[PDB]
Amino acid sequence: AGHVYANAEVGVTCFTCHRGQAVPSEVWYRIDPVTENTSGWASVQNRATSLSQFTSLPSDALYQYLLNYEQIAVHDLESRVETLPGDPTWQNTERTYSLMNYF
Amino acid sequence: MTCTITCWGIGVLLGIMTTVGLMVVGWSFLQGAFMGVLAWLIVGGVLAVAVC
Amino acid sequence: SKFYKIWLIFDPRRVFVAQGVFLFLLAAMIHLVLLSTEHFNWFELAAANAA
Amino acid sequence: SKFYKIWLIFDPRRVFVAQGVFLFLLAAMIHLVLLSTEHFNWFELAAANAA
Amino acid sequence: SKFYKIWLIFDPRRVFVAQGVFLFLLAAMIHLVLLSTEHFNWFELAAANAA
Amino acid sequence: SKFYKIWLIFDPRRVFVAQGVFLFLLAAMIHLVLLSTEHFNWFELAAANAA
Amino acid sequence: SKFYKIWLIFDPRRVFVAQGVFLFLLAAMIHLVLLSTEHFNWFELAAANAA
Amino acid sequence: SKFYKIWLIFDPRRVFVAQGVFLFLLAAMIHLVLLSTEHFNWFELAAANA
Amino acid sequence: DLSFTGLTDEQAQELHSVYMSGLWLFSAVAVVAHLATFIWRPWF
Amino acid sequence: DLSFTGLTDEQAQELHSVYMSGLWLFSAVAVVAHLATFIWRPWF
Amino acid sequence: ALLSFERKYRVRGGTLIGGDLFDFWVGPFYVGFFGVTTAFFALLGTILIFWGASQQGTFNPWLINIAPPDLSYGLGMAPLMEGGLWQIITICAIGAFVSWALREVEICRKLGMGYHVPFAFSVAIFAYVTLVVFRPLLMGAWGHGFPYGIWSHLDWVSNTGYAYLHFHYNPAHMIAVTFFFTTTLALALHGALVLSAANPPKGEEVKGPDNEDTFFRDFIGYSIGTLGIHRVGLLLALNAGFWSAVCIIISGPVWTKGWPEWWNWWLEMPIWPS
Amino acid sequence: PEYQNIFTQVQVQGPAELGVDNENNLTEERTTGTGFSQLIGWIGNAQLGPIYLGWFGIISLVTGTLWFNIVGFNMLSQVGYSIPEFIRQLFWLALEPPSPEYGLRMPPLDDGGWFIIASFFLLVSVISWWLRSYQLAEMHKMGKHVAWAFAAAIWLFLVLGLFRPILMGSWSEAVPYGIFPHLDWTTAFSIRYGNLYYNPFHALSIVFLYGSVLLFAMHGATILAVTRFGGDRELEQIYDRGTASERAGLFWRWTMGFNATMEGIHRWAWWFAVLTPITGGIGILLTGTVVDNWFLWAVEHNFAPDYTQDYGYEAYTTYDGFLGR
Amino acid sequence: MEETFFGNFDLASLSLWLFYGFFALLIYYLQTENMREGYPLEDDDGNTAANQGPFPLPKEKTFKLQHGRGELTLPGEDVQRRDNLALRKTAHGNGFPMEPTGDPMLDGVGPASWSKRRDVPELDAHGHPKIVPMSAAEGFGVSAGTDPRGLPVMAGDGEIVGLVSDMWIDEAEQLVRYLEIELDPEWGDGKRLVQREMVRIKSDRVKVRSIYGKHFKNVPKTKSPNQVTLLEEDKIMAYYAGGTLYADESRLEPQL
Ligand code: BCL
Ligand code: BCL
Ligand code: BCL
Ligand SMILES: CC[C@H]1c2cc3[nH]c4c(c3C)C(=O)[C@H](C(=O)OC)c4c3nc(cc4[nH]c(cc(n2)[C@@H]1C)c(C(C)=O)c4C)[C@@H](C)[C@@H]3CCC(=O)OC/C=C(\C)CCC[C@H](C)CCC[C@H](C)CCCC(C)C
Ligand SMILES: CC[C@H]1c2cc3[nH]c4c(c3C)C(=O)[C@H](C(=O)OC)c4c3nc(cc4[nH]c(cc(n2)[C@@H]1C)c(C(C)=O)c4C)[C@@H](C)[C@@H]3CCC(=O)OC/C=C(\C)CCC[C@H](C)CCC[C@H](C)CCCC(C)C
Ligand code: HEC
Ligand code: HEC
Ligand code: HEC
Ligand SMILES: COC(C)(C)C(=O)/C=C/C(C)=C/C=C/C(C)=C/C=C/C(C)=C/C=C/C=C(C)/C=C/C=C(/C)CC/C=C(/C)CCC=C(C)C
Ligand SMILES: COC(C)(C)C(=O)/C=C/C(C)=C/C=C/C(C)=C/C=C/C(C)=C/C=C/C=C(C)/C=C/C=C(\C)CC/C=C(/C)CCC=C(C)C
Ligand SMILES: COC(C)(C)C(=O)/C=C/C(C)=C/C=C/C(C)=C/C=C/C(C)=C/C=C/C=C(C)/C=C/C=C(\C)CC/C=C(/C)CCC=C(C)C
Ligand SMILES: COC(C)(C)C(=O)/C=C/C(C)=C/C=C/C(C)=C/C=C/C(C)=C/C=C\C=C(C)\C=C\C=C(\C)CC/C=C(/C)CCC=C(C)C
Ligand SMILES: [Fe+3]
Repeated sequence: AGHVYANAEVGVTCFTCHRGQAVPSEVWYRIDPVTENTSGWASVQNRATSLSQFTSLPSDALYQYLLNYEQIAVHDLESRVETLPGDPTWQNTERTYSLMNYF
Repeated sequence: MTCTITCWGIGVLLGIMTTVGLMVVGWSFLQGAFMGVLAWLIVGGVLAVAVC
Repeated sequence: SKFYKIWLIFDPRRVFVAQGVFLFLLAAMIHLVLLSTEHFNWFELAAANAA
Repeated sequence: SKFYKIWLIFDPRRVFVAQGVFLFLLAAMIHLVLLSTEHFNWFELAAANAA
Repeated sequence: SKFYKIWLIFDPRRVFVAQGVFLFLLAAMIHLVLLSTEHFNWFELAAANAA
Repeated sequence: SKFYKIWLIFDPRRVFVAQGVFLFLLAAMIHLVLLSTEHFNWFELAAANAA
Repeated sequence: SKFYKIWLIFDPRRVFVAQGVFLFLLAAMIHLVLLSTEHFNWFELAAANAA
Repeated sequence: SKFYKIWLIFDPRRVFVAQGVFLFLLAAMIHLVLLSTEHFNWFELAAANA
Repeated sequence: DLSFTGLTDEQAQELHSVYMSGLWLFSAVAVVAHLATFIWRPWF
Repeated sequence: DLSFTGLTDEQAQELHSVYMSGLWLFSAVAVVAHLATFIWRPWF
Repeated sequence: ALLSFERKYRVRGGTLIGGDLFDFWVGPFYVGFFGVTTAFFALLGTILIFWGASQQGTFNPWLINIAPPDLSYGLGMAPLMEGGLWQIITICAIGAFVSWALREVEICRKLGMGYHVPFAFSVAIFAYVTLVVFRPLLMGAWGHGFPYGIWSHLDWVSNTGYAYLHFHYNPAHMIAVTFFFTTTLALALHGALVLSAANPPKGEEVKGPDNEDTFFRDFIGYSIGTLGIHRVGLLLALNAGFWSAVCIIISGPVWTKGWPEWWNWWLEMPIWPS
Repeated sequence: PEYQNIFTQVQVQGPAELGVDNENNLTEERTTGTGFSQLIGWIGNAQLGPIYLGWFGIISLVTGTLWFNIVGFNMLSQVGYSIPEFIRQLFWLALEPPSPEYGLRMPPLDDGGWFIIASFFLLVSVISWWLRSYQLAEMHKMGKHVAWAFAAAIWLFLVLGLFRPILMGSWSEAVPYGIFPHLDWTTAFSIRYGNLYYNPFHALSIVFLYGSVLLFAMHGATILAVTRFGGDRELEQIYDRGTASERAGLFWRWTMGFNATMEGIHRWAWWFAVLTPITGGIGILLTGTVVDNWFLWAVEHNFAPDYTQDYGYEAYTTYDGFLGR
Repeated sequence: MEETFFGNFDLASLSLWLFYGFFALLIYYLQTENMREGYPLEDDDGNTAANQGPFPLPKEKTFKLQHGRGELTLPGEDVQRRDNLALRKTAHGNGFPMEPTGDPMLDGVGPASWSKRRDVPELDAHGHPKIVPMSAAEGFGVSAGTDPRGLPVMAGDGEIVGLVSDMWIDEAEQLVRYLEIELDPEWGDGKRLVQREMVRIKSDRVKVRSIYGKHFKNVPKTKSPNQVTLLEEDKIMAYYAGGTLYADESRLEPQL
């Protein structure tokens, strides 16, 4: 109720998603290997696909963040930090930036 | 000159025709304009070179 | 008193054109300042008075 | 005093232009400073006293 | 003393213009600094005493 | 001493401009440093004394 | 010993200008470094001492 | 030794200014590095003894 | 006999008389204008 | 004997006396202005 | 003071308006009718900035911020301390920039030279005009102009750029940025030829226009010439100013969606197979 | 109106100019094949003269093509050798740098291995071109200002792709080889490390980038304004100052209080352009290695503006009011 | 490193202050390099001014001019200074314009003022004169645009002063520099040069707007019909540009 009743009493009904269709529109699948010859960060990042929002940003942003509980925050919380391995890089920022053109 | 510029004028005139012609049969303005710009450079350039 | 000597150092035709421009821009600026306000906008007051 | 000697070093038609800009700049700036204050804004005071 | 010899070093015309600009910018700066404070802002004090 | 020979090295009319700018910039910078500190800020002190 | 020969290599005018600028900037840097430290800041030390 | 011949190659004017700049920047850089370390910061160390 | 602008001593003495007459007249109107404003809304 | 501005020794001496007279008059008004301000709102 | 050759050029006339009333020099500067207006407007705008800084509470040049009014006020006038001071400075800024360009016309008219410099400055003014009045007029509020702060006006650029979700995909930004990086490249290369030819290795004769002309022929296979580089150099800079005006006047008045979505025309062309 | 010297009103074409020569024997490596284009001659020189090909030029061109092919042919393979899809997605495809998990080690070919090999050839090609510029200036007995200016550009080129990844200890910090992807990297780089607007060197580099376009518009228009006095012959005006250099100097002296010479303008021009990547190179080097968050650095150093107004749209309007209902 | 030297002064802060010191030295170097010509300042009367600026003059640098023309040390006495200028001061002080004492276009003052350059032709790399008529040039011809040879020349007031007889080109850069004008007997006597930047070429005529019909007879002439010296170039070009303000009183007086 903290989201669907945020400002007023709007709520969600069966018509909110379907809008008169058997299958709701704007449903997404996992197109993870958008690229053939590449693997890793390069296999999700260099194509204009349906989930990339007309950009060359990662297409797995919805899969990793809205289904797999991956960490979205990438900034450093103080003026100077020690860059220990495993910290978010510009690749993680770019995947977050892909998810957020979708928001 | 007086002929290269004239031939360039025919190219830009054709590009305007190409833009509206493709919009009539569907497409879109930007999609039509791109082929109109492309037709301007090719046909207009060829005319200025093929005949002077 | 004896200010007529101002024309001994300033060209009469050049000053007149300059102060003609200054007077109009000053006049237009003050008129526009009044129009910006709500109390002294005679255009909006007419609508307010006419119901 | 003998301040009249200032014209032995400054040309009258280059100083009068200097203070002409300076004097109007002061008149414009101080008027605009008062208009920004909430107490000396005579334009909005008329609206306030109109109730 | 012999402080008058500065005019053999500095041209009187350029010094007078230099301090004329400097003194006004001095006067403008200090007047603005007082207006930035709360205790010495005479525009806000006049409004305060009006109550 | 024999420090007077500095003017045989430095041109007098260019050093005086240099120190005139330097001395004022020094004075303003030191005056501004005091204002940053709350102990020596005489503007904020006067407000406190008035209470 | 025989260091006076450095002036046969360096132009005294060039060195003095550089040395004068270097000496002040060095003095300002060291004074500012002391201000950053909490133990040698004489401005903040007087405030604590006054209390 | 016989190192005096280096001045036949290097201009004393150009070397002296370069050496003077290099010597100060090196000394300032070392004085700064010590200030960054906790053991050799004499300003913070003086506070501790107080 | 310093004269950077070429004006004689009598020339500038008579010029300064007119300038000061304008200065006092300009200051006189400002004093009256300031006096009226102070009665309207005093700032002290 | 030395003058970069072309002024003679007497020309600068006469000029300085007038300049200093203006400096004292400008400072005198500033002292009165400051004295009135101290009575209005002292800053010490 | 003058220069070694300045005296023979300081002749009377050439003014656009005011004649010899203002036709004189103050130091090195030339004062005209538009030099009087420039002095008035620039000084008035400068003082008002520091008056607003005094009421803002800070005089720090990094932190000084005079901001436009809210979008609610529309195109009308706002209270001076609630965004009206910004509008007055904008009028002063426009008046000072136009007067500066018109003053340059008088100077170049007195010297009997072309009017290329004032015309080039007008493109810079046009870029400023299209940012502060032209674009706000189309978008319907004076609050769409950037604030007058050293670091505040970067925050306006950051938010305006991200208001379209990716501002690098703007087709006019793509063209305009290409002109800066090339103009700087042209400036670096042109300034290198004259310096290299006029300052050869010690003990060598200086080089003429032929030597620098054949250098780029040897280097990139084509040389534009001594006249061509300035002629094309002005065009690159003027196009840079013009296209930068285009990229911001179409962001919001012509395009409201994200800029990556613009390229959907190319992706979904009928020619491309599905 | 008066003829503005923007387009030549008449062109004269004679025998092709093969260029000057000295004892260095420049002519034996020249192509000696010239062509004249009248279209480009309306604004500049109309001769597409011979190009000097040596060994630094040949090595750079061959290695540069290898980088072009390796990046390009990987992109073609990425869309399954579909030419219509290769053209359609041309601006979106790239050769992504290695994944961060591999550090500075050599990654697999499909996961950035070809990126390192391609980057190796690009580095060779760029450095070889710099040597050609340095060698040509030496053979022409001219100053090395072209090489020094180009070395300034390479400094940012090296920092952006070679020096900084080594300092961070990861090849993943390099720039992807794509049209749109290196714009995505540019935006993501600023977001990851705070706000790159608040980098003092990024701010400083913008000062010199704006100044470069500023000064070349000022210099380009001034020379065109004095080209009626033979102002386009800048070199002869340095050796024998004519009326063109005097009026150009006096125009700016009367406008902004000071001017330059015909030679000194190109020292200003050289230094603003050279300082554009030199300052940016330092800013990128400090980003990630030292700071890791630029806005927080700005807040710490007290040059980040503070705002007092509210943030939500509910504090300025309503949803119904915006929709006009 | 993420450790600060003192307070909040890290490596990034240190590099910023190093650039500030470098930039201050760079500005000092750049400005002094621009003072190689035109200094000392002097005043309106010709005497050296009491003020010379915060930047001292730079050290002497030498240019090794080619074609055996000697050396040139820029900081020093200027050989381009003109003498016996036909001007008079309009004020007893400084900062006021000068008024010509005769014909400004003939005397060469203001917009019509030239500079005392060397009285020798500019040379190309080989050493031959740079600017020559196309009659002497071999293999040169008009490849684009309108050929102006033979077209009548129309002055600024519409008068026809003659027809273009020849046209001088820069064979080193293959660029047109001047057009020769065969003055009519009613307007002039011989041939005159006009630079390409003050002429607009039409289909049937070439138009020069800076010079009226009566001003063409006084255009400076060249000593020889095969080459033009640097001084002659500077005198010819200055005359035409001086007509943009001195052709008639309407140009000199304010337009508004
Ligand atoms: C806050 C309460 C009052 C207020 C309080 C005051 C007070 C108090 C004062 C003023 C003053 C003035 N106020 Mg006010 N003022 C208010 C609101 C206004 C309004 C308005 C629409 O609301 C206006 C128009 C003005 C306007 C003015 C001017 C009359 C005057 C300032 C002169 C100056 O700056 O330029 C002058 C500068 C010049 C150089 C301009 C000259 C330009 C012309 C064209 C030059 C021509 C010269 C030419 C050669 C001919 C020469 C001939 C001579 C005879 C030789 N005030 C509010 C309502 N105002 C000040 C004043 O000056 O009083 C005299 C004054 O003391
Ligand atoms: C905070 C309490 C008081 C306050 C406290 C003080 C105090 C204390 C002082 C001032 C002073 C001044 N105040 Mg205050 N002041 C306040 C509010 C104001 C207000 C206002 C609207 O509220 C105004 C207009 C002023 C204005 C002024 C000026 C009268 C003066 C500063 C002169 C200067 O800076 O530049 C100087 C300008 C120049 C040097 C250039 C002048 C330019 C002219 C045009 C040049 C012409 C030269 C030409 C050749 C003709 C020469 C002829 C000569 C006769 C030879 N104050 C508040 C109300 N103010 C200071 C002062 O100067 O006192 C004398 C002073 O000591
Ligand atoms: C969201 C985006 C971020 C941003 C992120 C960055 C990043 C990231 C960088 C910059 C940097 C730059 N930014 Mg920034 N920047 C932003 C906002 C701005 C704004 C603005 C109005 O908002 C502006 C004007 C700028 C301007 C600039 C320039 C000052 C600077 C680039 C230097 C340069 O010239 O590169 C020119 C240099 C190169 C192009 C390399 C040259 C390569 C070699 C020499 C050539 C090889 C050629 C190659 C082989 C191909 C040849 C093929 C031929 C066909 C044969 N930024 C925002 C905050 N900015 C750069 C910087 O920091 O500098 C300190 C940088 O790395
Ligand atoms: C073709 C486009 C390029 C260009 C060209 C250009 N600019 C020019 C010229 C030319 C050809 C000139 O001839 C003219 C000149 O004479 O320069 C020395 C000029 C000029 N462009 C300048 C600056 C400038 N140019 C810039 C860029 C560019 N101008 C483009 C790259 C920039 C940018 C984008 O950063 C700046 C800041 C000046 C050096 C000069 C104009 C001087 C001038 O207008 O003087 C009159 C005004 C004053 C002395 C002060 C006015 C103060 C205002 C009244 C108040 C403040 C208003 C302002 C909005 C403040 C905002 C502050 C915050 C944003 C921090
Ligand atoms: C920093 C200030 C400016 C600057 C300066 C600068 N750049 C410079 C210089 C300078 C001073 C040079 O001297 C140098 C130069 O040569 O200029 C002409 C250069 C240069 N910087 C360049 C561009 C450039 N400048 C840039 C930016 C800038 N550098 C700023 C605008 C940028 C950007 C925006 O990052 C770029 C991309 C180059 C044009 C040039 C030197 C690059 C070069 O030639 O590298 C060698 C590489 C090759 C010869 C080949 C490259 C790849 C080819 C595309 C392959 C061939 C393909 C072909 C179709 C064959 C296909 C075969 C198959 C079908 C089999
Ligand atoms: C089942 C549909 C549903 C989904 C899925 C959903 N929302 Fe909502 N959201 C709603 C409803 C219903 C409201 C209306 C609440 C109101 O404003 O009173 C709302 C309101 C909002 C608001 C408040 C807008 C306002 O005007 O304050 C935001 C922002 C928001 N959603 C964002 C998101 C984002 C981001 C996501 C994806 C993570 C998301 N929502 C997923 C149903 C949903
Ligand atoms: C927020 C959206 C959401 C809401 C609420 C919603 N559904 Fe669904 N529903 C889905 C999704 C997602 C699918 C799976 C996609 C599909 O099958 O096309 C689905 C699938 C279904 C299908 C099967 C579709 C198929 O292909 O046959 C049915 C039946 C169904 N929903 C019934 C309902 C009914 C009845 C309601 C009203 C209570 C409802 N749903 C409300 C999201 C929702
Ligand atoms: C409806 C508001 C909404 C919109 C639209 C939005 N953001 Fe966010 N953003 C969020 C939320 C919620 C989070 C928090 C996720 C987390 O912290 O787990 C977030 C987090 C982020 C992060 C991570 C910051 C940190 O905590 O490290 C970045 C990067 C980001 N947003 C950038 C953007 C960009 C760029 C856009 C413009 C395309 C954008 N956002 C649009 C809601 C939004
Ligand atoms: C930011 O801070 C805040 C607090 C906001 C602020 O405001 C700060 C305020 C500050 C700093 C005030 C600074 C103001 C100062 C210092 C006041 C200068 C003002 C002066 C000095 C007044 C001159 C008056 C001159 C006239 C008006 C002459 C009239 C001339 C007439 C016309 C005669 C000429 C006529 C002739 C005929 C000549 C004879 C000719 C021959 C004989 C030929
Ligand atoms: C970074 O943080 C840490 C690490 C903590 C740090 O702080 C590092 C500190 C570091 C590195 C200290 C570096 C300091 C150094 C190196 C000290 C140099 C200082 C020197 C050398 C002193 C010269 C003084 C010379 C004078 C004062 C002359 C005055 C001359 C007078 C005015 C006479 C005029 C001269 C004449 C000739 C007269 C003319 C005569 C004739 C013409 C006859
Ligand atoms: C940031 O910090 C905070 C704490 C905020 C701050 O405020 C810091 C304040 C700081 C640092 C104070 C800086 C102020 C200083 C140093 C004060 C200099 C002020 C001076 C020196 C006063 C000159 C007065 C000269 C006049 C006014 C002469 C009048 C001239 C008359 C008119 C004579 C001319 C007349 C003639 C007839 C011509 C001469 C004769 C002949 C030609 C014959
Ligand atoms: C039809 O023809 C065929 C051929 C088929 C084809 O496909 C056509 C080809 C096509 C279309 C490809 C189009 C190419 C495109 C779009 C590429 C754009 C390129 C862009 C935007 C460049 C980004 C910036 C790169 C930086 C900033 C590098 C910096 C890194 C440098 C290099 C430093 C060195 C790096 C190292 C790692 C060193 C490694 C060394 C050792 C390990 C020793
Ligand atoms: Fe140039």
